[PDB]
Amino acid sequence: DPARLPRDTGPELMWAPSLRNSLRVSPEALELAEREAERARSERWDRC
Amino acid sequence: MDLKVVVSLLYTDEIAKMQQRIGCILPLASTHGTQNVQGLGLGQVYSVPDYVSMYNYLSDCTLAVLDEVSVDSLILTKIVPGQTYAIKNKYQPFFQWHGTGSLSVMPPVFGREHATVKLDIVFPMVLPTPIAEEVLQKILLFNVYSRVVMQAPGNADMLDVHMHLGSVSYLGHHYELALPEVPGPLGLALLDNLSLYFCIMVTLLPRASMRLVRGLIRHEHHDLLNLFQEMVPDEIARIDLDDLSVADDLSRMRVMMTYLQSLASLFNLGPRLATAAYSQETLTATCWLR
Amino acid sequence: MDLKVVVSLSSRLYTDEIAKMQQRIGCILPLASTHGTQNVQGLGLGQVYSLETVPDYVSMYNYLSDCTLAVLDEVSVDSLILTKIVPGQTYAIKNKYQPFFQWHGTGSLSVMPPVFGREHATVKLESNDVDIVFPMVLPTPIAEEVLQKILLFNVYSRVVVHMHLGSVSYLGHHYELALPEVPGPLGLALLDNLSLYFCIMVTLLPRASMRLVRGLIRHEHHDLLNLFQEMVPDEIARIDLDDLSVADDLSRMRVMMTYLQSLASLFNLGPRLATAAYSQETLTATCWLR
Repeated sequence: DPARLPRDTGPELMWAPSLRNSLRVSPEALELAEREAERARSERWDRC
Repeated sequence: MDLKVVVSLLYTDEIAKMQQRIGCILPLASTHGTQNVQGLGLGQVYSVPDYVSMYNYLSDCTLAVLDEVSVDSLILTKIVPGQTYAIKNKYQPFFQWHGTGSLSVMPPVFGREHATVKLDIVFPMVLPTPIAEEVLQKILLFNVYSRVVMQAPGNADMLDVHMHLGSVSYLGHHYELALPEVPGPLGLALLDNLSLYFCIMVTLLPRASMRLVRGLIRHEHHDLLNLFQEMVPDEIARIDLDDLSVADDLSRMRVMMTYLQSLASLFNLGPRLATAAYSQETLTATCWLR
Repeated sequence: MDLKVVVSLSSRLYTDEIAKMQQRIGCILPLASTHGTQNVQGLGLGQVYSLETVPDYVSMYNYLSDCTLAVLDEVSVDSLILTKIVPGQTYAIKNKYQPFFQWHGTGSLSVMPPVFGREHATVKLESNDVDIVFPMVLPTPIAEEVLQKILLFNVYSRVVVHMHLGSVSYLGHHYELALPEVPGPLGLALLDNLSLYFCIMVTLLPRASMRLVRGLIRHEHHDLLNLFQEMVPDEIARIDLDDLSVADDLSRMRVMMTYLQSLASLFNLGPRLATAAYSQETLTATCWLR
């Protein structure tokens, strides 16, 4: 059972939301890296 | 200032009975010099017994310790929130007092015949706050559990509600109670209406809480906590109606808010009297109004 | 002790404001500081309740509780004498509030932000180009009725009946009160704390009392029950399936009675006045600050 919230900053007790407790994810760059690495894997499929 | 109040009116056994309680307190009618018999404590309200009116009357008028009893007068001093006093635990339900414990005054739920003097004068009970709130809870659940087994014998048992309701506990002091085992239905008992308020507020609390959460959650984020504490209730009380006549819903909400506030002002025990240093060898305690 | 505060006006005063203000003698006014002399700014709630169209009642309550209180008796040109109110002192408070509230005997007064319109309790002081509003004082049951009517309007904003909520009723007269549409995030924060308390109530609410009240509405009918219109609610159907046990009922009440004291004390916003000996022929009473 989770909860939903906008923002906070700079804690000391650990299980409190913050700006440093956010994973820093860029979706478009990860999709781009994922797609180009799928094509590198698909070339690696047909090598030996 | 001047603090004495001389009230006018007894005989030898009345002298001894009033002399037994020369350290107890009781309310008055007015802060004047001379008064009559009828203006003394709890006489005109307790003779049908009903708790909430008596608590309102006890918070209404002021209070007074009595000092001396003559043949035709009772010398007594009213208490003012300025300075301090010295009162006694001279009540037949003996609850042992302790140091720096806040003392309460509740209207007498322990029967008329214990805390009285038959001439009339009815003294209120004085007893500390955790014992006060615990005896309030253990008389209220006793009321509703007696009404349930008077209604349905298969929902609870009588000895099931005497293994856990006939006794209060505070710092090892395991007292007993005088519980009214035969209240009689349709009201007519003491604490008959407070349970009747408690059940209505505990019935209207789902219709209040769901309407409040659904009305507060549309204002998007002042705070996360109104939806953060949406998981801690059960989902049975979550999906209840979400639709009613808003005339009926508003009337139910207004009645539940009024009865909730009156009940919450009553669960706060009333006039809280604070001790400083109790002495059991002397049965006296420094006390002042708070 | 000498409690006199004189407020110096920065300019003169026209004769109509003199005639209006000398009618407003004896009312409770708030002050900015507690020092010797002050200017006209910082007096009254007009600094936080400006000449605008959207009020904010709870921030007005905050400004009332945070600052000190005084009473205005002597008013002339360029100068008007105030008398402070400090805990430990007693005062006389006259009843010069034009919504004429009949005061109960020895009840308790409560100050109030002006709910009956800005123009009702306001003196326009164009000479010092500012405005002084006069905070309403009215008894505590009417106070709680106005406050819960305000919050129920704030929560039933998003639903729709209007005249049956935004108009109080008294034995003396029924009145109308000014209603905003949003009280801002502080009113939403009051609703936040109220819903916090309420959702933890409906987590920890006892289940013996529901099993009482189901059979009680199906057995009895009262003014305390006819608001249900002789219909059981749905959560009474989907909650009373469980058995009835004493121990968890006591453990529920042992936290319920703790929480309801906090829920009462959250409605203690605005300074309270427990007065004594009100007379219906002098229109004043001996009061002090609780």
